[PDB]
Amino acid sequence: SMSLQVNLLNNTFANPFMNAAGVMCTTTEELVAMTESASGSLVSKSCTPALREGNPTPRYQALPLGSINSMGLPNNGFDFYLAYAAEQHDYGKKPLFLSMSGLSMRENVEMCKRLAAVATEKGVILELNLSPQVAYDFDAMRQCLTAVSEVYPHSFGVKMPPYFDFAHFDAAAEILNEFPKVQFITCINSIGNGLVIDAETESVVIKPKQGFGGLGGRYVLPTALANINAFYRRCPGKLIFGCGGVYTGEDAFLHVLAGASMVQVGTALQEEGPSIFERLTSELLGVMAKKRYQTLDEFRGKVRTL
Amino acid sequence: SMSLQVNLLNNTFANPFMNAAGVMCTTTEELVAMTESASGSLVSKSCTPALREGNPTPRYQALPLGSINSMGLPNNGFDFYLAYAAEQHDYGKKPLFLSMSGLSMRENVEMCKRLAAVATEKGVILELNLSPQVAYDFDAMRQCLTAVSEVYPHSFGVKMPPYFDFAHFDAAAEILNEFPKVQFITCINSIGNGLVIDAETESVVIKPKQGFGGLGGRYVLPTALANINAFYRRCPGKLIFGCGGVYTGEDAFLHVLAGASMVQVGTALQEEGPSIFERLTSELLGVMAKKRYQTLDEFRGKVRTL
Ligand SMILES: Cc1cc2nc3c(=O)[nH]c(=O)nc-3n(C[C@H](O)[C@H](O)[C@H](O)COP(=O)(O)O)c2cc1C
Ligand SMILES: Cc1cc2nc3c(=O)[nH]c(=O)nc-3n(C[C@H](O)[C@H](O)[C@H](O)COP(=O)(O)O)c2cc1C
Ligand SMILES: Nc1ccc(-n2cccc2)cc1
Repeated sequence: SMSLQVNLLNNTFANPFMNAAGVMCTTTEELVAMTESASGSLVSKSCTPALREGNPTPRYQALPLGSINSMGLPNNGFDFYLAYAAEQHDYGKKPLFLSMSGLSMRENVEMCKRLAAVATEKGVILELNLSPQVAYDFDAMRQCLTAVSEVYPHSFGVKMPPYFDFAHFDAAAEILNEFPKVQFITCINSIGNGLVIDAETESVVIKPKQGFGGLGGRYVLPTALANINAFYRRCPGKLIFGCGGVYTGEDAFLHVLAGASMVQVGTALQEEGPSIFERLTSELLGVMAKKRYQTLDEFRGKVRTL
Repeated sequence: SMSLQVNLLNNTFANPFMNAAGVMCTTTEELVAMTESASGSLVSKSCTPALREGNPTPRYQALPLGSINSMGLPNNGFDFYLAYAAEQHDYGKKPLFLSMSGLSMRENVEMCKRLAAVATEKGVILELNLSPQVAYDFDAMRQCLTAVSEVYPHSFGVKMPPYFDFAHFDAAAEILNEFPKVQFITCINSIGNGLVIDAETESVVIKPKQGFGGLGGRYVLPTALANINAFYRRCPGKLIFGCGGVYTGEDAFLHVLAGASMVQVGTALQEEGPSIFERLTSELLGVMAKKRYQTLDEFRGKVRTL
C-alpha cells in the first residue's frame, strides 16, 4: 500500500501536487476548480496591493517544449485573495497557499501585516514571490525578507527564480538560511526573458517586452531539478517545493528525487486544466509502484551522484 | 540567386555556420575535419596556458532535448592551438577563431600577448570565453576585458553566458560597449548548472559537480535567441554570433532573424559530426528559398515584434 501524503507546516497534503502560482488561480472560479481538483494543494495568483490588468495580449503562448509568457501580474489584488483565504476557501478540502508579489518592500510589508491575522485564524500559507528581480539582487532579497520577517509572525516560503551558478546557489542559500521563518523554497519561477521566434511569421509570439518572456514546461525541467537539488542540499532546515517542467508522474518523481516536498504544475496545467491532477497522482503512484516505493519520504532528495 | 556569404572582421565566410567552441575542435584531426567541412568557419577548443585532462567521465550526455556536460576545459593547451593557427590552418579554406579560457586574468593576458603576433601574421580571431563565472561577475568581466584590451592589439569577440534579466542585459551591454576592440559577442554558452536526472537509474547522468552541468541543444534555443537579440539591440556597434539550439536550417534562420551574423553549432554537431554543415547550409538555403530571401542581410535582426 502506497501514499502520496506530504506532511509540512502542521498540514497534511493528500499528494504533493498543486498549481504553480499564476496558473488557473486568478479568479474565484479557478480557485474553486483548484480546490475541487485532485491536487494536494493550490496557490492563489501572485497578488499586488491593488488589482492589475497585466500586460497587453498576446502575453502567453503554449509551445511544443513548454510556454513563454509576459503576463505582467494580472491579479484581482490582495483584498480579493485575502477574502478568498479568510472566508471562501474550504480548508477541509486542502491547505491553501497565497502568493504575494508586492512591487516594493513596503507593499509586501503592508500586505503581510494584514495576512498575519488570516494565516493565524484560517492557516493560509504565504508563498512570497521574489521572482534586476529581487532574488538576483542578494542585498535587496535580504532586505525584503528582513522587512517581511519583522511584521509577519508566521512560517512562509519564497518563490525563487532559477540560478545557474554555484556561487549564486551559495549566496542565495546563505541569505535564505538567515531567515528561519522561510520554511520552504519554491524552485523555480520561469527561466526569465527567453525569446520565442515563430519561423513562419518571422515574429515573436508575445506582445510585451519585444517578445521576451518567462519560459516554462519542458525547457525548464533540468534547471528546475538543479535549483530544487541545490537548495535541498544548501538549506537542510527548509523544504523545497518543485516547480518547472512537470507534465507526468515521472517528472514529479524527478522533482521529489531532487528534493521536492510539494510539486507545482504550471504550463502542463495551463494546457490540460485541473483534471491533470487525477492523471499526475495516478502516474506518480504508477511510477512508485514500478520502482517499489510506498511513500515520497523513501526517495525524496535521494538522487544518486556518480 | 542565393548566398549564405557573410562579410565581417575583414573576412569572407562562405556561410555563417561554424562549430561552437569545445565541440569537435580539441584535436588536430577535429580541427582538420572542421576545416574540411562545409562550415563557413571554425573555433578551436577553449584553451588554458597548459594542457588540461578536464573533469572525470562521464562528463557529457546527449539527451532527447539536447545535452548536459561538465567537460572541465579538457584541451591541448594554448601552444597547441596557437601552433595550429600559426603553422597548420589553411586560411585559404576558411577563417579561424581561437577560443581562450584562461583560469585567471593573468593567464588570459599571457596567452593574448603571444596570440598578438599570430593574429597579425595569420589572421586567427580571438573568441575570449567569459563563460561566479566571469560574465556573471560584472567586475570580473570588466577586469578581463580591460586586461585583454590593454595587451591584445586586435579586435576580438567574447563568448557570453546567457542572461535572464533586462538589468543584466543592460549591465553586460554597458560594459561591452566600453571596449571597442570587442567587435563580436557570441550568445550563448550553455545554460549553466542544469541537473539531468535519469528516472530509470534515479541518478544524475554526469560525474563532475554532483551531476550539475551546462545545458545545450533544444533546451537553450529561446534563451539563445533572447541573448542574441538583446545584445544585437544593445550593442549596435558589434556583431552577434548565435550559439544555442541549432539543429536545422530553420533554427539557424531564427538565430539570424534575432541578429546573428555567424551561427555556431554545439550539441547537434557533437551528435552528427561535421557532415552536419552540408545539411545545415542546404536546409538554411531551402528555408530562404521558401521565404524568397537571397541573402542573410535581408532578414538579419529583422524579427518582428507585436
Ligand atoms: C501564465 C503563467 C503565469 C504565471 N504567474 C506566476 C505568478 O503569478 N507567480 C509566480 O510565482 N509564478 C508565476 N508563473 C511561473 C510559474 O509559477 C512557474 O514557476 C513556471 O511556469 C514554471 O513551471 P512550469 O514549467 O510548470 O510552467 C507563471 C507562469 C505562467 C505560465
Ligand atoms: C562538449 C561541449 C564542450 C564545450 N566546450 C566549450 C568550450 O570549450 N568553450 C565554450 O565557449 N563553450 C563550450 N561549450 C558550449 C558551446 O560552445 C555552446 O555554447 C553550447 O553547447 C550551446 O550550443 P548548443 O545548443 O548548439 O550545444 C561546450 C559545449 C559542449 C556540449
Ligand atoms: N550579479 C548577478 C546576479 C545574478 C546573475 N544571474 C545569472 C543568471 C541568472 C542570474 C548574474 C549576475
